[PDB]
Amino acid sequence: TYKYVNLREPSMDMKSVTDRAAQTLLWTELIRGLGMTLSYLFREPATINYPFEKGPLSPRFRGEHALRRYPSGEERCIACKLCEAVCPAQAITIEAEPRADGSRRTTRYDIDMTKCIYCGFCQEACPVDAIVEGPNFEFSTETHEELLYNKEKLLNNGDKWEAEIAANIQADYLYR
Amino acid sequence: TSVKPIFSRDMNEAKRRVRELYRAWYREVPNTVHLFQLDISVKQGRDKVREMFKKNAHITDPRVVDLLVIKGKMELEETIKVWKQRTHVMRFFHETEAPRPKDFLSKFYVGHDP
Amino acid sequence: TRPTVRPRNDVAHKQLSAFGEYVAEILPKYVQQVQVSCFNELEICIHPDGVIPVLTFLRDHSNAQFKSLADLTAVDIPTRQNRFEIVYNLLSLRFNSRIRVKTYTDELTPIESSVPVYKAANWYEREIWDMFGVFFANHPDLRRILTDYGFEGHPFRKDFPLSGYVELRYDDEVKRVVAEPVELAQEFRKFDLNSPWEAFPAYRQPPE
Amino acid sequence: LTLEGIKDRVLYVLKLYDKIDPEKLSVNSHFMKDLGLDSLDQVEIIMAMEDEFGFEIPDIDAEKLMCPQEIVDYIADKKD
Amino acid sequence: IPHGKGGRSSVSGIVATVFGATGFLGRYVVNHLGRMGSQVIVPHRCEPYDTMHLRPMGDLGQIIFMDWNGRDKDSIRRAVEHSSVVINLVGREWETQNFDFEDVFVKIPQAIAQVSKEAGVEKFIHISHLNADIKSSSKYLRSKAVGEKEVRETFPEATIIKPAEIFGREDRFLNYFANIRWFGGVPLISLGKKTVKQPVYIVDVTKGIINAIKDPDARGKTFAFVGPSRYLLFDLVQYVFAVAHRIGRLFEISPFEPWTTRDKVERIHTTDKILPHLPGLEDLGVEATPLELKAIEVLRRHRTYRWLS
Amino acid sequence: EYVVAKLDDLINWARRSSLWPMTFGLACCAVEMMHMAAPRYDMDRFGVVFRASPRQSDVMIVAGTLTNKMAPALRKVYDQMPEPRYVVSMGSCANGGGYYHYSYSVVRGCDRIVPVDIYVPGCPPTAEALLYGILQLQKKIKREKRLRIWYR
Ligand SMILES: NC(=O)c1ccc[n+]([C@@H]2O[C@H](COP(=O)([O-])OP(=O)(O)OC[C@H]3O[C@@H](n4cnc5c(N)ncnc54)[C@H](OP(=O)(O)O)[C@@H]3O)[C@@H](O)[C@H]2O)c1
Ligand code: SF4
Ligand code: SF4
Ligand code: SF4
Repeated sequence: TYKYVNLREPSMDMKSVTDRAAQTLLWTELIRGLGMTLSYLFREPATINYPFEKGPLSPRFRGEHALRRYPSGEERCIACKLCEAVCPAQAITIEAEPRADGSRRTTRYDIDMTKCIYCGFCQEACPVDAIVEGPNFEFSTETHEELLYNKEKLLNNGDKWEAEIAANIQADYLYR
Repeated sequence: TSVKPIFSRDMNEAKRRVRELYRAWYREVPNTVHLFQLDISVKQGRDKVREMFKKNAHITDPRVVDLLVIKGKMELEETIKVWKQRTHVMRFFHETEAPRPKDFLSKFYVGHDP
Repeated sequence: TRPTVRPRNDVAHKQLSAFGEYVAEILPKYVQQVQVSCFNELEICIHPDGVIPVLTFLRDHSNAQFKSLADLTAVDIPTRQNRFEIVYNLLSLRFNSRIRVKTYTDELTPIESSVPVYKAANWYEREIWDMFGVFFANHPDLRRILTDYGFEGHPFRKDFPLSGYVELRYDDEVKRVVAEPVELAQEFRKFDLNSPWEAFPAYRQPPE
Repeated sequence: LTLEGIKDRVLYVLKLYDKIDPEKLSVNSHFMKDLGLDSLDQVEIIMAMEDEFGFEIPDIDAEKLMCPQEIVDYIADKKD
Repeated sequence: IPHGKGGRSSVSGIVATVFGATGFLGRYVVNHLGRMGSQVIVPHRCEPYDTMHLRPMGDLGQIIFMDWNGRDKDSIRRAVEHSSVVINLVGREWETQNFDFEDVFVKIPQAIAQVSKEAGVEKFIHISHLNADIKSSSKYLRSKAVGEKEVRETFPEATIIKPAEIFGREDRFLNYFANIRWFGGVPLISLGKKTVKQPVYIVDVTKGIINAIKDPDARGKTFAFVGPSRYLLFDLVQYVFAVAHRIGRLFEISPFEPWTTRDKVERIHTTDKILPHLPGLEDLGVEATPLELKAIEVLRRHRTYRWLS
Repeated sequence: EYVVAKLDDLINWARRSSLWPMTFGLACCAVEMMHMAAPRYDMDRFGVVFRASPRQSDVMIVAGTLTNKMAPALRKVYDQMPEPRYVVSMGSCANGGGYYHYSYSVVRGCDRIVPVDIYVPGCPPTAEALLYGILQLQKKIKREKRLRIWYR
């Protein structure tokens, strides 16, 4: 359909034009709002007082990585070379080679933490359900020699909290 | 080959052209060399210009010799003005880059199979 | 078939057969092919001669308005023996339709600017000179947009290896920020996805 | 406005460049069936006789000179 | 073992170490090892933040920092244990209110000529100066020619180096002049006689090392560094006013870091050009650089535009 | 003797408690910088007043992606800043370039161009791991200007 805005004409009669000459010359407008709508300061401030208080999130949040393990640990990753092949940024790097018993596992697993674009494509391709984006924004170290991760940085970083992780998926896994 | 040429017709008006804008370069190297506050021997600036124009020498054809120009005709826009900041210019004269051997036996001790 | 498959509509496909039937009728000096995309859009294959001419007919008329120029672009195909391609794309405000105009070319053969017909091909023609290398003559201005001042390669065509030929890095040995050949920290792995068996019978290339 | 004006100015210039001509200051020098250089180089010589003495050579002139004769002469009939 | 090409993010098989390497010279060497590939372990004394302006020098995981004192015989033994070549630029100007300066050219260059010799470094290197002569001069210039004697005993293979008065970008040599806005230029000592020395440009010296850094076949065999042509005049002090057209300091200021009414005034006029028979440069070359052309750059003052020199 | 090391409980508490950050808007990451100065998580009035001119600053901040043509601009601006300067990159594109890391016209990494100090990792860092990236930089002044004058 339509509408027309800013289409109006002044009335042009001496009952009006005072009302527009009691405005220009006496400032009866322009004190209407910012004489007032500004104050209106008397509302409670809204601030999350940071070092202590913190704000909301959701169980589907994304962040620092992990590699779980079952009960008594198997290093849940089977090195099926997938979370590697859907990765848009191509951070992941994986090198398998048959472990002594003959069950296969990894050797090098490196997520670069600069390239990773935080998809949620590597949480959703792993069929054996290993690699999982943690909900901890712990980060920010002082040397780029660092953020590159090896395998045996990840596991700890994913065994430091599994009380966080293992209780999110069981909220979220019923939807997908 | 039947397609309309760009500016030139055969090789003469063409090779009148390359002679021409040479001078716009040759007459203006140095006004920049004081303008960017870059320091070099002003004769270098007249060696490179003449080092480049002698480079592509084997060109057999119109519409090539007109193509190169349309590039060359441009640059005098940027350089005679300031759209570059010192570091789009000096990149012509490569200061930092370690030399290439280009000889034989100097290769054979450094680098595989070029 | 209905539930998950996009329901078609015929009416739109009858008219854009007609209205495009006869623009091969009244400008046969130029138009060399026309067809109807199964989604109800048109593609007019036009010789490179008419570009300013044909649009100008499409520019005004009472049976075809096509005042709004939306999208100029290009595609570059090797093994087409005339490399590049243009595709103009025009919306006719009264009649609610899209009709695209395809015109081939090469690098060396110039094409003539559309700028007096529409003033919105002013930029879209400056760009293409940077990327693919097509050279538009008689253009009020021709310059360098989207690219730095150093790229002598005209990237988006199919010969530019993705990472360009010179990485950049700053060194304090003097002042400047200078340019040293490209040295990566990872190969850019090349995966290989193209699976056999030819799942599409309808598009089956000629038997040969 | 003297033929000692335009023969004095010309003949020293051609010596002054650091390149080929070694005192061929004889006024005939015919350039590359004569002494020889690259065509682009001959196109360098033209300019410094203009910033000096004042002049242009806008045109196909510089292609025909080929000798400090003609240049002197084409200057001769030009100024006076 | 060297791989690939020398651009950056390459190997080229040499480790290194560079002691000092904060002030004028050392910063300007490592910058030539943050290019051709290396492992440059640069330690440093007291300075946490003054070393940052360096870090975009090696690519990534190349240069690596430690902390050390240097009168502790361990601090030099913890790093070098893995190394190939190790050069040494250490030492400075004026006697410190803490370091008594006597053996800091004697004990320090030996303190790092401790287990380095033992632990299996090789191609160890040290610095000398063109003008240091064990005859009596000069209170600072002396104790430097002791290292040529005293220290050379250890590590029979050195290729210890002997360059001239150098002029860099941020250097303090030719910059003591033109800072001399003052009651007037007074040459040393109000005489135009023996100026000047061999003013080689800082690139060539810092391109000498890395040319000897795997030379090969220069070890034990010391070299000295030619200047340009030729000796020079008094005009050098006029040349300053010809074109010029007339780390870890403090928060507010430094109490004393002076012009030193001491060796400083007499160290600059000591001249003594010395033995030619040292190989010493083109052999290690190929480099020599002039003055007249390279002295505009480092000199820019309140006109900042006009030159016409 | 001991007065110096007690003096640096003043000057090393002054420079950390008032910062005048420049910012660079370039790319997506700029908006999750704004919301640091919007009232929810309130950047200013926690000691750090927001943008000023290039000359008056201390901590510049790099957001966004750094192409070729922007490098000649940055390195110049980083200079003019006064002494007590730092560089805190943020976002997954100042760390090695997000993606685009393989492109032709993106500088790879923005450590290459300047001596960067603190990092933060992800398309937009969540407007949180920003401030916890600064409460790193207000804790990254434990340094002392003592023990340069006063040891060597
Ligand atoms: N070959 C020549 O032409 C020439 C000319 C002049 C002087 N020199 C002498 O040859 C070497 C060149 O030095 P330079 O050009 O780089 O100037 P420099 O300013 O003396 O550089 C020396 C660096 O090492 C530091 N340093 C001073 N004493 C130290 C010590 N005992 N232990 C560890 N570090 C110490 C200095 O301060 P920090 O301790 O804070 O790091 C400085 O960072 C020096 O020994 C110099 O005295 C040579
Ligand atoms: S997690 Fe899934 S994807 Fe990542 S490695 Fe183990 S199996 Fe392959
Ligand atoms: S996190 Fe996002 S980017 Fe990093 S790997 Fe998994 S998907 Fe690829
Ligand atoms: S990564 Fe940070 S910077 Fe690169 S695009 Fe996503 S947000 Fe903008």
